[PDB]
Amino acid sequence: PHYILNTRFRKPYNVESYTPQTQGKYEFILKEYESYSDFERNVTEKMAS
Amino acid sequence: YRVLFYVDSEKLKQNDFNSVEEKKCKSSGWHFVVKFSSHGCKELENALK
Repeated sequence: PHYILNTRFRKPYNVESYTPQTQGKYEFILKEYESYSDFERNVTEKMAS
Repeated sequence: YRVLFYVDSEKLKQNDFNSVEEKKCKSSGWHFVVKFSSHGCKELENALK
């Protein structure tokens, strides 16, 4: 007899053991980045004679 | 059931404003033996953002 999730299974002659394992790990890496830059140059010159 | 959260929020804002304004006006007048007239005007404006 072999039981997996309330279901009766068969172990063949070549397989030693087939056991469901939980083994769960997930990683989630999010990146956010912004850069701003501004430049302004007003120049005015007047001459009268 | 382990969890591992990390949040590193960073916000930087820099603003620079500079304004320069210069104006000069000169006038000279002389009337006697001979009429003489002189006028001078100078204007300068500079702005940086």
